[PDB]
Amino acid sequence: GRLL
Amino acid sequence: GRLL
Amino acid sequence: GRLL
Amino acid sequence: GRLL
Amino acid sequence: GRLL
Amino acid sequence: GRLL
Amino acid sequence: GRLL
Amino acid sequence: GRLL
Amino acid sequence: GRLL
Amino acid sequence: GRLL
Amino acid sequence: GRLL
Amino acid sequence: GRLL
Amino acid sequence: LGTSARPAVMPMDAWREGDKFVVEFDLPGIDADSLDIDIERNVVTVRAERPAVDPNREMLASERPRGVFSRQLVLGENLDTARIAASYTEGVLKLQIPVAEKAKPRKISITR
Amino acid sequence: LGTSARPAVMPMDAWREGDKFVVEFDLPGIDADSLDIDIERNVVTVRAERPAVDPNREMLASERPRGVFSRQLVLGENLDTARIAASYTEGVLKLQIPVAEKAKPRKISITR
Amino acid sequence: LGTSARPAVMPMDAWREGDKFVVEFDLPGIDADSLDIDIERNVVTVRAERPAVDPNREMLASERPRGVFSRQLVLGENLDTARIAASYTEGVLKLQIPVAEKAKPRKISITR
Amino acid sequence: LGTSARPAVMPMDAWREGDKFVVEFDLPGIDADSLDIDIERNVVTVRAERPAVDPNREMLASERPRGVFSRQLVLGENLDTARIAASYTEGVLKLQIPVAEKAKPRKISITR
Amino acid sequence: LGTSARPAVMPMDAWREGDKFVVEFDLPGIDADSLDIDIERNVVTVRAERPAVDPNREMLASERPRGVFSRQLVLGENLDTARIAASYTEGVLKLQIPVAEKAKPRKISITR
Amino acid sequence: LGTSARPAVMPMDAWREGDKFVVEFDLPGIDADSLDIDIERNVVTVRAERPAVDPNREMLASERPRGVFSRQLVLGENLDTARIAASYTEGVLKLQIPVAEKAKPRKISITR
Amino acid sequence: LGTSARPAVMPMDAWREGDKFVVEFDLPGIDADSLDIDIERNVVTVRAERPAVDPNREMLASERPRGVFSRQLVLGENLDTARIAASYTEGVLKLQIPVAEKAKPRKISITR
Amino acid sequence: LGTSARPAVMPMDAWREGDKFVVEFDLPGIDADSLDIDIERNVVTVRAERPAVDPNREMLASERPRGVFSRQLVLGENLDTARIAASYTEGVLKLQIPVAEKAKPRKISITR
Amino acid sequence: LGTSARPAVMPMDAWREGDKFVVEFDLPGIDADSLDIDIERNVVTVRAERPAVDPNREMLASERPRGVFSRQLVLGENLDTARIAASYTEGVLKLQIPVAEKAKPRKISITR
Amino acid sequence: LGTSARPAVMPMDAWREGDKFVVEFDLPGIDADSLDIDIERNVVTVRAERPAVDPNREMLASERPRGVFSRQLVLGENLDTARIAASYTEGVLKLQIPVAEKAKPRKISITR
Amino acid sequence: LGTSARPAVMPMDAWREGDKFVVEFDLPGIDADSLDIDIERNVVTVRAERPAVDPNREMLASERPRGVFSRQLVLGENLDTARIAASYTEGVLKLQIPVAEKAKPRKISITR
Amino acid sequence: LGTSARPAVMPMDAWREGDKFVVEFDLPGIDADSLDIDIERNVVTVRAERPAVDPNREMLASERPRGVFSRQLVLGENLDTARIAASYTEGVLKLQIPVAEKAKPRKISITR
Ligand code: PRO
Ligand code: PRO
Ligand code: PRO
Ligand code: PRO
Ligand code: PRO
Ligand code: PRO
Ligand code: PRO
Ligand code: PRO
Ligand code: PRO
Ligand code: PRO
Ligand code: PRO
Ligand code: PRO
Ligand SMILES: [Cl-]
Ligand SMILES: [Cl-]
Ligand SMILES: [Cl-]
Ligand SMILES: [Cl-]
Ligand SMILES: [Cl-]
Ligand SMILES: [Cl-]
Ligand SMILES: [Cl-]
Ligand SMILES: [Cl-]
Ligand SMILES: [Cl-]
Ligand SMILES: [Cl-]
Ligand SMILES: [Cl-]
Ligand SMILES: [Cl-]
Ligand SMILES: [Cl-]
Ligand SMILES: [Cl-]
Ligand SMILES: [Cl-]
Ligand SMILES: [Cl-]
Ligand SMILES: [Cl-]
Ligand SMILES: [Cl-]
Ligand SMILES: [Cl-]
Ligand SMILES: [Cl-]
Ligand SMILES: [Cl-]
Ligand SMILES: [Cl-]
Ligand SMILES: [Cl-]
Ligand SMILES: [Cl-]
Ligand code: NA
Ligand code: NA
Ligand code: NA
Ligand code: NA
Ligand code: NA
Ligand code: NA
Ligand code: NA
Ligand code: NA
Ligand code: NA
Ligand code: NA
Ligand code: NA
Ligand code: NA
Repeated sequence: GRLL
Repeated sequence: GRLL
Repeated sequence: GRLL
Repeated sequence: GRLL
Repeated sequence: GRLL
Repeated sequence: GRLL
Repeated sequence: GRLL
Repeated sequence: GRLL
Repeated sequence: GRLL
Repeated sequence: GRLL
Repeated sequence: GRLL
Repeated sequence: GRLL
Repeated sequence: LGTSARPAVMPMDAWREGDKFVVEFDLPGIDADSLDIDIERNVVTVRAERPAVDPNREMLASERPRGVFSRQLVLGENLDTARIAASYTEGVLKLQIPVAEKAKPRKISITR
Repeated sequence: LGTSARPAVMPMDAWREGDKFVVEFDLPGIDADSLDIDIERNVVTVRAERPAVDPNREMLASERPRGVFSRQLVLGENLDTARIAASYTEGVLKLQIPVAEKAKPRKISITR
Repeated sequence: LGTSARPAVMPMDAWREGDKFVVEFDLPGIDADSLDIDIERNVVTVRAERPAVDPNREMLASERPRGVFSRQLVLGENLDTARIAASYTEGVLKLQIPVAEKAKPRKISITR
Repeated sequence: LGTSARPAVMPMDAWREGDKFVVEFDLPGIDADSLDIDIERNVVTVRAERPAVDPNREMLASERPRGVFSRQLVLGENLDTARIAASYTEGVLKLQIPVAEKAKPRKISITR
Repeated sequence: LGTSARPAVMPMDAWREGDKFVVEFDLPGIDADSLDIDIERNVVTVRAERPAVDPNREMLASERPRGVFSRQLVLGENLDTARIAASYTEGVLKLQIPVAEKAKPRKISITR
Repeated sequence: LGTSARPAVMPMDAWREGDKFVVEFDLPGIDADSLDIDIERNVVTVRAERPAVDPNREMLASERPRGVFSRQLVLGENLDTARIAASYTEGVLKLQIPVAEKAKPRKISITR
Repeated sequence: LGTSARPAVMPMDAWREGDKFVVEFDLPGIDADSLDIDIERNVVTVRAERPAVDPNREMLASERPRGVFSRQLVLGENLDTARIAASYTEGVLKLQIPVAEKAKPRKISITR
Repeated sequence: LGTSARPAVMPMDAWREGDKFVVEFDLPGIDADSLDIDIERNVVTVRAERPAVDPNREMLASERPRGVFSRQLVLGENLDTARIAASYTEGVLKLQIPVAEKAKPRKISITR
Repeated sequence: LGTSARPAVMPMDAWREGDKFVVEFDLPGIDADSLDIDIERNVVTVRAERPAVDPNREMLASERPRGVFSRQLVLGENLDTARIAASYTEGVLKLQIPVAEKAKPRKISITR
Repeated sequence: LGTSARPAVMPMDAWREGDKFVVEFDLPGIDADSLDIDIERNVVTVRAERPAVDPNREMLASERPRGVFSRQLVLGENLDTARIAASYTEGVLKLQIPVAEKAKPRKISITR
Repeated sequence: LGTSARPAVMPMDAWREGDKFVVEFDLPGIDADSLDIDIERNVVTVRAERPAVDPNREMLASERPRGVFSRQLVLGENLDTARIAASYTEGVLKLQIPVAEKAKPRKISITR
Repeated sequence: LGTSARPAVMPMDAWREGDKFVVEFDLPGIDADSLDIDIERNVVTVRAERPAVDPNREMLASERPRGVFSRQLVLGENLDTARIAASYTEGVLKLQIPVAEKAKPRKISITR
């Protein structure tokens, strides 16, 4: 779960 | 309908 | 004379 | 104990 | 009517 | 037309 | 003595 | 050249 | 070398 | 009575 | 260990 | 010349 | 512009003058038709409207607050709100509420 | 997080709809078990709690307000608080309080 | 300096202790002669004055707030304000108001 | 309180009404004795004073601005300041200055 | 009111739950007709509109944000955006995006 | 949007170039039809309007200032305002006012 | 002055015009030699420089921003960045990027 | 809450009373067990702690500052810190430090 | 440092002393060579420069404002600017301008 | 303390050094065990943790930021993220990413 | 106005000039009678007073700071405070304190 | 950039560890040549310089503070400053000063  |  |  |  |  |  |  |  |  |  |  |  | 839901507020002076409580509001340039004073058990509500400028009028300056003005005062039990007197002169709304002291009032003492 | 002593506040819309006064609160993601509506002589207090995140859960974002929510409304004398109706749907708490006008009400006149 | 019209405020803790509601104010260095507790139907008003420094006294530091202190509490209907107890010790004004629950109180249910 | 050296300012509306330039100030509760209108070659200065409250009067609220009010307007060459008309009603000071257009005025053209 | 060009933003919680990435938005009182979820190669955009109040309705309070809501999330390469699942309940929009780990991923070592 | 009564302002550079005084304004995307340069005895007023976006056009970004732009310059007595030259290129309004020195000017000496 | 590492930003309008996405920047008084448009897979970067004033020039006013201007836009996958068209007129940089919709696009449905 | 590393500060009055220097701190509701006065060559440090509320106690108001209080005074060479006298009454900590003037002190003259 | 285009300002006192108008500026540590007083039809401009510190000098403190100081006063028509007297002592620039009242001046009356 | 959901940020310098892009972070007093560098298609994420102080340790000063540090860089298409080199020395994390220019790159021309 | 307990501060430059430490204060328009320089073991205190304006004088501008000015400097052990020299000219108070280096001073080495 | 006269400050942790007082500074990327530790009777001064970037180097990001860093600590009489130990590792400057308690120290008692 990667997010900027 | 009165309110403070 | 009282008041909030 | 109620208070505004 | 001019004014600064 | 999409843009961030 | 007037001044703005 | 003067100006306020 | 590009970067946002 | 002096103090900083 | 004292310090201001 | 030292000073705090 | 001030609205019902976000009214503009107007400044108030309040003081006791012997047996009367007096309130004054700066409300310049108000049409009496707008002024409404609502009194509740112990709450005074002052509402006024000063109309917006004609949308077709180009103002060079337009600093004066317009729209809905409103202020609510919560008054003490000793104020005979029913006998309120209100006047509007020189752009000032003045309210006079008689003070009606209760018999043999409580005085709270503080222990040490 | 909001606490009893420093509650988080939730936004409110309020309006009169004919013979009823309506209040709506944005209270998304609230467990009904938490919702409490206390009515006082003329005061409505709304309190809700939305639990804090599991301390062992690593959030990547945690912007939503949590903890204790509370708002108090001071209602006018004309509101029949005893007959309040409350519903919670789509994350909105809606209150409906009947308006009960008194007989032959006061209209304050302003002198010039 | 705080005045009647713009009083200084003093910090307050408030909590319910079983059948009593307790309020505490930090009011250090107050002369008991100044302390006044006014109770209204359901409103407690605390007022104190701490005198200004002698104008002829050159202070090297003068951070402590002076003049008129005032705080008003709006209490719920269940508080027997008439039986208030007040004490002042270690610069703390403590108020104890008995809680007097009404018979068979309302519990508002929320529909879904 | 506003002073000569740091006057309080009062809000202003300004607009052109055909052949007249109009300025209005909110100046409620002003004694005409205080109002002074000074006109300079092309500068209008409005000054008013609203007295401070009796130092011996304990106000419960004192929000209304007091002391010296002043505003200076720099008017264009086309304003016949000498023919200014001033009136004060409903707490509003209204100024009417005739506009006196010069003959065959300049129109600046912009090159590309 | 929030617009397309200056949207209102809504609060978000985000966390990884094993093999799924979860995002939740507080969006109370939204008509499903408005909700739009746009997914781009690796960008999720959430857009909702909550209509403005009838201009003819006099609100006594109008604190709830209205108009266009929008939030854009830039997702990592490991998120299978194509398999997004979205639900709206209790005024909360919940998104579930499966996490699709790549084979034998890079681990960057740091020299001293 | 900027209005007559609250105009948007545009940035200005000003400098003396030998016998000419030069002023430049950033006014990009202005229709020449809007540009107006008014010169008063010794006052230059620059006014421009850049129209608002079609209300029916959904902008994704709308950062550029729109509406009425205005700036007034108070020029010294030595500026021959009557001979002003104005040009608009690359979105820059440039004004050139000849400097017309008076004969045998005053030089104020300071005593010690 | 704006630098590479801390650029000055310039205002932008953006909108979709049928099958084209349009971006406009206020960039008055820019030398075309400075303008650089870099396009990345889906990122448009606009960079301009407006030179600093001759250090030996005494400005009477110097409000216009100078130095490096830069803005980066992150474009959606549907924008055919390769076919960008750019023009600079009246101090406005206008970009036109064709929109290239994908076949049979996803429409995310929301469960209740 | 104030900590050792980020203490809460308490207000102080300081003045010279003939041959004594006096300092007073507002420290209401402090347990004497906490009060610590450390004196250094010429530095007085006052430290107090007022305990945090029982975590299990639901406060309705909790405005009073709690935790570690600390203030350090740098005293002049003429203060006989060794003979400090300290008292705590009505929530006020009062310090009395004798002033011990040196023999035939320096008076700096200023040249013109 | 203050520049021509963004001068440092210096504080001013101004008052009328019978038939003279007096202005004083705090301008400590100024070289008379820098002081320039320019008088325009009715405008007084004061300009001074206090040089920057030698770039090669390591200051331990450098709080004093340096560079270009400037202040412009717009004087009323009654000031005989031509007869200005200026002196600089104890770091104060004092200006004395005679007041030259016009014959039979206008007094504007206000209608009710 | 910085958390995953609200990380502390650390300052960064970035520059191109011929055929390499270099990034440096101030990350003093970090245990290498914490440092994690995640590289995504074109995104570099730097994460570090500096542990909180022993809760039982009384700090006299505790200004240094602690907890989770994180920074994400969005890199251009020309950066060969796969060949990143990272080193940590003197409390500085330095990243070196080779720049891999594409063949015959686009140069956007601007029309007039 | 600045007081003993809340003095106005005056700007200071400080630098070492070979074997002397120099301090300069901007103190324009000060009567020498007010200037007081107190030197303590290693502390220099500068105090000045500039009188308030005659209460009966109507100022048109009153920007200059008045009342008590004070600044305290904590000097290093190497300063021979006893040999201080002070002068006041052009509204600047200049202090010259000889530097008296100790024999064979410590140089702290840093390990790696 | 930080200068001698306006240094950049660096964060500090301080604590007592049994018989030693410890101070740590975040000073990443500092050349040991710059570090200077000056100890005065009871004052520790830490000074470091981190050089500015080559003016000819175009930085894409330049967030890290540069120039002169300085912090002064005023230590208590019990610190044996002469025996200070200093080390610099992982970009952290650590100081260890032995604590040297005096014989039979004063304990100030507080009267009631
Ligand atoms: O305690 C009491 O009963 C008194 C009576 C007046 C108010 N206090
Ligand atoms: O003065 C009165 O008596 C009227 C009656 C209604 C309200 N005002
Ligand atoms: O609706 C009712 O009647 C119940 C009775 C207690 C409060 N609610
Ligand atoms: O340039 C000119 O002469 C014209 C005449 C009116 C104003 N402009
Ligand atoms: O440097 C390498 O090749 C290893 C492989 C996994 C990531 N790092
Ligand atoms: O005082 C004077 O008369 C000179 C003449 C030029 C300006 N000053
Ligand atoms: O769930 C689906 O498959 C549909 C297809 C278009 C987008 N949503
Ligand atoms: O200069 C001196 O010696 C005198 C003695 C007292 C202080 N000043
Ligand atoms: O109206 C008038 O004519 C008078 C004359 C002096 C000023 N006002
Ligand atoms: O328009 C073109 O085709 C040229 C080719 C390189 C970039 N611009
Ligand atoms: O450690 C030492 O002894 C040396 C002597 C001068 C200062 N440092
Ligand atoms: O008053 C005294 O003498 C005791 C001795 C130790 C400190 N206090
Ligand atoms: Cl508005
Ligand atoms: Cl009009
Ligand atoms: Cl929090
Ligand atoms: Cl987790
Ligand atoms: Cl005050
Ligand atoms: Cl005294
Ligand atoms: Cl005041
Ligand atoms: Cl009174
Ligand atoms: Cl709005
Ligand atoms: Cl309605
Ligand atoms: Cl707007
Ligand atoms: Cl559209
Ligand atoms: Cl700058
Ligand atoms: Cl020049
Ligand atoms: Cl806290
Ligand atoms: Cl409890
Ligand atoms: Cl500067
Ligand atoms: Cl030097
Ligand atoms: Cl924290
Ligand atoms: Cl410890
Ligand atoms: Cl003051
Ligand atoms: Cl006078
Ligand atoms: Cl800088
Ligand atoms: Cl470079
Ligand atoms: Na308007
Ligand atoms: Na959390
Ligand atoms: Na005082
Ligand atoms: Na008053
Ligand atoms: Na509305
Ligand atoms: Na718009
Ligand atoms: Na410049
Ligand atoms: Na608490
Ligand atoms: Na300097
Ligand atoms: Na801590
Ligand atoms: Na005054
Ligand atoms: Na730089």
